[PDB]
Amino acid sequence: SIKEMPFITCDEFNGVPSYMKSRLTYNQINDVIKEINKAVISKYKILHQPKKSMNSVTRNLYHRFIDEETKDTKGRYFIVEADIKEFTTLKADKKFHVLLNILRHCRRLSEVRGGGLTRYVIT
Repeated sequence: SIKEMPFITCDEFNGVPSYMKSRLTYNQINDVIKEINKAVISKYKILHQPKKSMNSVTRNLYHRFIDEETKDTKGRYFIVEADIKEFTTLKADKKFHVLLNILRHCRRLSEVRGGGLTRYVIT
């Protein structure tokens, strides 16, 4: 029952301010949403995995996921930049943070900081 980010619609996309849209095409934003969802699912499948079934690489990820929990993330779904790198071939560059800003505007994610870490909380 892992939480996924819904695709942006025609109406929604036409309604985000022009300067944000910039270079970014409509399929571009939705393609990125697919990849972010892939990372969310990958992370949370590991979290829900029986610990005795974990190999060394999975346990190391599991440990990092636990290190990144806070009281503000309890019962919520989030990823960080390392997850994008771990589970996707998405480049976390300038265009990517521009993309993230459209996602925040369309209320698909928000940010939980602290511990010097930016967490992207789904929804």
